[PDB]
Amino acid sequence: DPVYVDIDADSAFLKALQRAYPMFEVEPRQVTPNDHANARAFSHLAIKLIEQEIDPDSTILDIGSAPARRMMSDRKYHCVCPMRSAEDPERLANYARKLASAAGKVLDRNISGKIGDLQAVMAVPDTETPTFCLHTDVSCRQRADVAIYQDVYAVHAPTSLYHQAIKGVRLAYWVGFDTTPFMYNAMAGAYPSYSTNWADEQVLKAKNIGLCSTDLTEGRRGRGKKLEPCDRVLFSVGSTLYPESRKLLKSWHLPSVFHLKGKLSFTCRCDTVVSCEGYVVKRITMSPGLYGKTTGYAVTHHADGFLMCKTTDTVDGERVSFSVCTYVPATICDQMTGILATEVTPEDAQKLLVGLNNTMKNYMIPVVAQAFSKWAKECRKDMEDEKLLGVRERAFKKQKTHTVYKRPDTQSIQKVQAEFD
Amino acid sequence: DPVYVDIDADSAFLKALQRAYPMFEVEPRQVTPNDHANARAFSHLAIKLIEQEIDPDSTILDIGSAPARRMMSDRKYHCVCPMRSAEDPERLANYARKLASAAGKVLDRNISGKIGDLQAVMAVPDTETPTFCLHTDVSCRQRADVAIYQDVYAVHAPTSLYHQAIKGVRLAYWVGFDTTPFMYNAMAGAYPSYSTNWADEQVLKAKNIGLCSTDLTEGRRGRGKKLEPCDRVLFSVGSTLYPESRKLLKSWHLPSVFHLKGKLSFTCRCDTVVSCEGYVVKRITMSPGLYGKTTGYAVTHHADGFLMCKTTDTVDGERVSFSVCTYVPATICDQMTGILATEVTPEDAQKLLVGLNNTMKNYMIPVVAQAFSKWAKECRKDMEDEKLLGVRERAFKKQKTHTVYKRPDTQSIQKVQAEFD
Amino acid sequence: DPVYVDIDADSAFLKALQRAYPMFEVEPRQVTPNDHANARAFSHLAIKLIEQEIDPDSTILDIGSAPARRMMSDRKYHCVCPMRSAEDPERLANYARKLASAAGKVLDRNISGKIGDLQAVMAVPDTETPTFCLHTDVSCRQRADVAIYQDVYAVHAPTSLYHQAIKGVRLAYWVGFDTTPFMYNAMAGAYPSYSTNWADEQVLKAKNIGLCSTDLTEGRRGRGKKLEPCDRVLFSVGSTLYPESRKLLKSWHLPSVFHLKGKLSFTCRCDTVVSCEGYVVKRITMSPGLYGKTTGYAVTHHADGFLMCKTTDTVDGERVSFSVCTYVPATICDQMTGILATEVTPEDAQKLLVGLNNTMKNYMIPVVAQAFSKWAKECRKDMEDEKLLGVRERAFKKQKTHTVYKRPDTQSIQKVQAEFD
Ligand SMILES: Nc1ncnc2c1ncn2[C@H]1[C@H](O)[C@H](O)[C@@H](CCO)[C@H]1F
Ligand SMILES: Nc1ncnc2c1ncn2[C@H]1[C@H](O)[C@H](O)[C@@H](CCO)[C@H]1F
Ligand SMILES: Nc1ncnc2c1ncn2[C@H]1[C@H](O)[C@H](O)[C@@H](CCO)[C@H]1F
Ligand SMILES: [Zn+2]
Ligand SMILES: [Zn+2]
Ligand SMILES: [Zn+2]
Repeated sequence: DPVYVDIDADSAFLKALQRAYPMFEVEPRQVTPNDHANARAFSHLAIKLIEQEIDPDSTILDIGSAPARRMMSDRKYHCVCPMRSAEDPERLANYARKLASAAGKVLDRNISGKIGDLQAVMAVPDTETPTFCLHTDVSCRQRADVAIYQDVYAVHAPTSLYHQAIKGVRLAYWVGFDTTPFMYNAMAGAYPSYSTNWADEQVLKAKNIGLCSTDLTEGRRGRGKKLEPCDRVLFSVGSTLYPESRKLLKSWHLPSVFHLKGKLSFTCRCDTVVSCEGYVVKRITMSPGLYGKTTGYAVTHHADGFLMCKTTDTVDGERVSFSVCTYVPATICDQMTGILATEVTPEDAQKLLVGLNNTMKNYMIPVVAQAFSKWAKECRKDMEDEKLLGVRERAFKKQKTHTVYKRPDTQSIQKVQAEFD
Repeated sequence: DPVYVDIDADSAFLKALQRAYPMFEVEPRQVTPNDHANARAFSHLAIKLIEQEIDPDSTILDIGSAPARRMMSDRKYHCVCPMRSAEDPERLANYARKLASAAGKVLDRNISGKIGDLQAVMAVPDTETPTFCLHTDVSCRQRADVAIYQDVYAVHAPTSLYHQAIKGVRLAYWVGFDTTPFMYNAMAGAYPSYSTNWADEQVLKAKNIGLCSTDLTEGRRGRGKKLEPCDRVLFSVGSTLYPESRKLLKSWHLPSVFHLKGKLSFTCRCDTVVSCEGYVVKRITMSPGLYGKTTGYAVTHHADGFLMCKTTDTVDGERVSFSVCTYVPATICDQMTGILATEVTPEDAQKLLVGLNNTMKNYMIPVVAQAFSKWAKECRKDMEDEKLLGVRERAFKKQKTHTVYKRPDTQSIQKVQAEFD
Repeated sequence: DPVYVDIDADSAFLKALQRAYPMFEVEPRQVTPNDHANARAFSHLAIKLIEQEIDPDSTILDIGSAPARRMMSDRKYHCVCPMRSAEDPERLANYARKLASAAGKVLDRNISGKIGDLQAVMAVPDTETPTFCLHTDVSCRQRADVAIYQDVYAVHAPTSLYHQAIKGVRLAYWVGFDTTPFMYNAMAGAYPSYSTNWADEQVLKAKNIGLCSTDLTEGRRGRGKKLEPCDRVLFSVGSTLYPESRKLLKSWHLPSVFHLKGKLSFTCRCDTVVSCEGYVVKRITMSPGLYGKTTGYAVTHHADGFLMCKTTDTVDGERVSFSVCTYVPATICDQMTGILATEVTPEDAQKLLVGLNNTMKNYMIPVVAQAFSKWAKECRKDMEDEKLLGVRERAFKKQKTHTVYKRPDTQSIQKVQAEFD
């Protein structure tokens, strides 16, 4: 009955897992000293929840899979395993090793069939076996009714979803990182509960962000003028590095209702079912035919505080300014309500935050204090420039905005595309 | 005997549930981590109350129903299920699945008849079966005596009620959100006990309201003049989005006595039986014949504090002012009586509110403090401009009103339409 | 033996109920969450007292009755049920259903006779059956000796009483609200122990009275001169609305002795037997013949404090002043004796009242404090303008009066009509 996860006994993330999954029993059982082990415990319970809420005796597609994970299970998967990354060959060899190491020791599974299918694929590399193939997502012809995505970021969501819509798939799941920081178009950020930092390529030589490296210098006295976000972004999960693109990340921020109308037509809905400090599980349902109208709005609910603030740093010796975003626990946000009524200095806020705090990591405190200090001043400036009801005075002047703060129990709303052809 | 609801064990809404339903035993039994789970516990007890106060062996219509909810019951429903929203095909598929999954396992119900009726409707899509149809509310011809509305907002109340009265229906129920904030014509608002925020479309790019998103900017130096509420409004319940219209929302704020006089004539009454921090249950009775006179007044009783105040914000860079409304618990209102005798500053009120408060959510405190501070000053200004009894001095000057505060144990009264033809 | 009433266990009105009815033992038994449930508990024991003090084997008329209340009793009633209100058909339908639901289950009653009488009335709608009719109070010809009025406000008392005087009735009862506030000609008022507020029609758009609604505004720079009470008044009991007229309310404030002399002559007396914070029971005795002389004075005894004060408010943007009346508990009045010796400001009075107070509802405190502060100043002004014994100095000047305060153990006396022809 209890589910064993690879976390230390006295870890504060266990209660977060409890609140996120209040239908399983969780017990810590540490084996290896993995430095990014919190993500595995979430993706570990996510698949169990999906299987516990899916109908039995159904065929399940798997886009970009590792077949060793789906070998000791009891459902009929079909693994789509192309060779496009440098880390695939050892995955295939590992699958082969564990297939050979249980030839007759385990018989409750379909090991013999899997071995035969793998040998058939090795023989002719164009066959479509029940449980394995060497195609991409838009070329596999194995018909099914369920599709699952796990840490898949390099596919374009509309085209991918449309290419399983025409194959009898009526339900899809997507587990991954929150897409919200890239809808706000920030330059760098962190997911401090999973030891993950991401940064744009043009700020890799900064000084005081979570992913950078600089040098010592004395200061020289010897065109650009445009410092704006670009497509290429670098992710660091623990010590593992992943390059990503902004367009494909943004393409998965789907509205509540949309239409896929090419040759065959479908009406699709997107809902968020599980959310934990950066990880989200999204369920998508599809049905043929053009049903009612679409608005084009995407909504995000905030259970914790979300901050995005301006900061000044030194990149390769040159002083510049750009935006950084982060997550803040709800308890600290609730306990900071009284102080933010007045105007406070960044160092006083820093001392107060250190006094209250460990609940949050210490390397993010100095920027949170500055964001709070700048927010409290803009609130006061808004309060002292009262206007009249229902009238605008006008060319009209615009004001400064250096902080965006989303408190818990609030919602963000953005305009996106809803008509895909 | 105890009713099991999907809420956490230590939830403060439980005692409010008892205060609202003092005829059932309530026990918390958490299953899923739903972020808007408080609505289900209210709509869950409401149906039991309706059934426990309705005569047995009666046929019940259901406008805009989900047949899966009324499958394991023991009363004769008739579900009107048109296909007008994108989420209807999944409801029909789920109904089919739960009908097929209990073919012979359960026999206490009318499962065989329901399956046969569904197959008959699938055969000819114009039939009128005892328990199911594919018609609109004004086109179904199944005669009955009771009608129920659940979270129905897109119908015009007089026409819908008139098309139900000519079919033998003498009693109707309506469960939903309070219509009072739209009678005051507010711009945005919240229902903080159910994690719901609503806003007008023209203020979606604000900064500090509960449903908005903005950007960072420096400030540019580069017609409108009319900022007034419009028809289209957006609702967010947890993370689910609903577009609504102001006219159809206001159409359900019915007076105590009204007349429906077309070809046949009816006299109708409207009464409120259950109210809980935003949810209301309304009972409507109808009788043939034009009986006595009508006044045209609608009355709302306040068990908790209601506030509507002016505020200044920045929308898309431009500084503007508009009105926001909210609900306040009764205990805080009672404990703030002494302080409001004198003139107080917003920050002192903020600190006092933080000291007393969690009972209320923290993101609404700063606007409540400002509303209280502005109300206390207008009271003092009224006290120092004493007039004479029974005489008006006159063109007459109007005064400023920036806050409307309805304390508990008070009533609001509005003028509405009472003659419908 | 115990009388079960629908109130919460820990309610302060219970001890007042015992103080008012020290011949019954009362136990609270909550079933429904009625928001105006206190008046039902008073009207419930009122009928018990009336029946326990009336001779057995007597016929009782019932003016404007609901026959469902008098169905499971053991005395011979005769219900006068005209069809003048929009809520009467539902009462008749409920009576029919309750008669049909006990055809043979209960036989201790006269159910068969009642059913037969109802069927006979439905057959010919001019018959006069022992227990039912479709006439008014001045058209029923069923002779009796006792009449009862319950929450009847739309009849003119002299004509009504005369039309049962000529029919052998020698004793009548009247249960309802206190008529005293309308003899003082106030503009608005409250009955805070029963969650009831009433207002004149010309002040429905005020701001801080208990029954009003206003809007937000900025203030414009753009005949009347007469703001006086009018006939039409609106009552709100919980959330139920009732319109009444001032004349018919005042007509029930009867003197201690009066004469009804038309064709036959009668001498009548009026006495108050039960009084509780706004609800009164009046007993009227009638006798043939013109007996001794009349004075024409009506007296009211105050067991609690009664206040009437001037106040300044804003109606539809215009600043005006008018009078408001209310009831105050005796304990607070007794504990305020020491403070009122000197001249006090409204702020100090408000703070003291909050300190002593919950015993009284918080929304009425600010006007009570102002009334006390204004009364204390007029007392001192009277004290410092001493006159000579038995001499008036005179045209004579009039002084200001802004507060009327009737302390407990005092009596009000008014001049009314006593000769009715
Ligand atoms: N067009 C594609 N169709 C299917 N799978 C694809 C595609 N491109 C890359 N992949 C896989 C890669 O081989 C990685 O292994 C997987 C990363 C998840 O862990 C996944 F991204
Ligand atoms: N004119 C209509 N007559 C009957 N039902 C209608 C109508 N319009 C929409 N609906 C239904 C929709 O299909 C949604 O499912 C229901 C929402 C409640 O949950 C309900 F609104
Ligand atoms: N002239 C009348 N003679 C007798 N009854 C009358 C008369 N006018 C109205 N009524 C009744 C109405 O029908 C309401 O039901 C009753 C309200 C008390 O609850 C009562 F007011
Ligand atoms: Zn394949
Ligand atoms: Zn139908
Ligand atoms: Zn009669």
